[PDB]
Amino acid sequence: KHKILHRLLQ
Amino acid sequence: KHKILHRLLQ
Amino acid sequence: MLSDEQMQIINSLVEAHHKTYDDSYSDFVRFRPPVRRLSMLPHLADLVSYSIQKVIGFAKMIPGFRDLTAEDQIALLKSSAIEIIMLRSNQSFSLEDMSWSCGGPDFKYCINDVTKAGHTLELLEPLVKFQVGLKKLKLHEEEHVLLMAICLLSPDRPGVQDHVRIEALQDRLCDVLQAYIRIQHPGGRLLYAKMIQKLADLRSLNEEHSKQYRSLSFQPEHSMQLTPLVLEVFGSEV
Amino acid sequence: MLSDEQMQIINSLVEAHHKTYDDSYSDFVRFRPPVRRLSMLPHLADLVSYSIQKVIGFAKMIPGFRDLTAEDQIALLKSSAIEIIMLRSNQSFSLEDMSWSCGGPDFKYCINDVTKAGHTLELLEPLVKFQVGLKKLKLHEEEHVLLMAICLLSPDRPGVQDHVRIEALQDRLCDVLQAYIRIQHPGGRLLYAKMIQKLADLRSLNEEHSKQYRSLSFQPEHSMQLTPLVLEVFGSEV
Ligand SMILES: C=C1/C(=C\C=C(/C)c2cccc(CCC#CCC(O)(C(F)(F)F)C(F)(F)F)c2)C[C@@H](O)C[C@@H]1O
Ligand SMILES: C=C1/C(=C\C=C(/C)c2cccc(CCC#CCC(O)(C(F)(F)F)C(F)(F)F)c2)C[C@@H](O)C[C@@H]1O
Repeated sequence: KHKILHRLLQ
Repeated sequence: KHKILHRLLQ
Repeated sequence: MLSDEQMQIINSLVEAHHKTYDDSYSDFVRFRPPVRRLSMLPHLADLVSYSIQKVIGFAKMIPGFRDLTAEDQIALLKSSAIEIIMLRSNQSFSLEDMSWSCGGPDFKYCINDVTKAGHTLELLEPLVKFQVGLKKLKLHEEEHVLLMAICLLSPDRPGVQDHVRIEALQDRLCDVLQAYIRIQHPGGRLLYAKMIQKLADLRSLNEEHSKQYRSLSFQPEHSMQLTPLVLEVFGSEV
Repeated sequence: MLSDEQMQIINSLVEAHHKTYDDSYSDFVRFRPPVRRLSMLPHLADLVSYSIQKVIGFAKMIPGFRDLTAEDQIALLKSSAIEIIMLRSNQSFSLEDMSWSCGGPDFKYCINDVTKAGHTLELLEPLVKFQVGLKKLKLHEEEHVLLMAICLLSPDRPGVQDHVRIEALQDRLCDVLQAYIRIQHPGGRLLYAKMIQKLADLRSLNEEHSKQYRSLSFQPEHSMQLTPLVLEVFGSEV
């Protein structure tokens, strides 16, 4: 659900 | 699911 | 001779297009600016997103589109929006430049500008050849808008419920276009068939574009640059 | 005397802030431009969205934040991002102007500019008074970054799992801040308590801001102007 946040968290 | 599209369709 | 109900349909399709297409392109100064890593995705995502609102505006003024169930309206728009976009961009396409020219060198989009937004020549090779062949047809304003309205009113889209009803709508527009050409477009004897062919190429362009959108939207570093309406309309939710 | 492990924590919090905060504000030319109906929501939504990426970048360099389960990292960030934003904006806040000045009159944001983005004086009245009182504290660079890191490492947020672990992290930062002030900040005898109070006001500012974001995000005409990361981070998904 946090598709962008996971990406951003490397 | 088309929250914006419904708005835009008046 | 066109009927009175036929030229009404032409009168309101032309007016609908004029209210939703601004030849000054002055709103374009409000998009995230163009950068020429994919440097044009913010500006182009904004340009498409804005265009989608114009197509929704145009659609709501097609005779009897508003009368459809709100699920059909959404179904028609999710599948056809990108084709109407490609169709309507013909108005800024320039054979002299081989680019869409929207007033100023900063809103002049070469093929390269579009590759710097995620897309490949596999979509940009057929798309430009579609643009020039449509440009060569030299359509009257009434034909352009009729074709966009026929495109939007296609029954054979995924998710449409009233197949009967909107096929009848699209039938009524095709007959207007056939009559308009024969009566008002001198030398138009083959024009209707060429236009119909353009609809077919649109399905091929749509398919390639949807492929390439998928791969963008599966990479969060790129999909975070899209807008909320792009993601809702080009998205795959049912 | 600070320990050697204490000044390491200060050294890497300062470096983390320097890598994620660009005093030239030159990236700001890439946001949808400011318009001064809510005319500033595109530019401000873009500004917050960009700031959120800087805070994610900063957080990933706090000692041991990366060591947390990826669910805790997200939980910490979804609840604290807006407070870190309010904290870090102090660096561009100007007591002379009563505005955030980011290089150029076009990136100078009065209170009015923020109301033209959806927000009311119910959030902007306490937010500005928080800004000036924090500005008056005249924090060292080391204290500013310590406070942002203590804010982010709060155990008492909704959705955090390892309450034990990150309370210990935040404990280790508070002790650094207490020691730094006493040893390096002359006349700092009450500074630690004032800083702690600033954290409390942040929870009150967060609560008001989340209220006002809800009402924006419940109106599609406005929420379509937000960005995908804003909607994912300030959004209420668990
Ligand atoms: C659109 C118009 C105009 C020009 C059209 C252009 C330049 C154009 C060029 C190549 C391809 C397309 C199709 C839409 C796409 C996409 C992007 C994307 O796939 C992604 F960004 F992800 F790359 C997405 F945005 F759709 F998501 C449009 C100008 C004016 O004639 C108004 C008209 O309406
Ligand atoms: C943020 C920073 C800076 C300034 C902060 C400003 C001007 C500011 C002013 C008032 C309030 C806030 C808090 C975030 C909000 C919101 C908007 C919104 O609620 C909505 F848009 F919906 F209205 C959303 F965007 F959050 F959604 C920031 C500049 C520089 O110091 C970098 C720093 O990082």
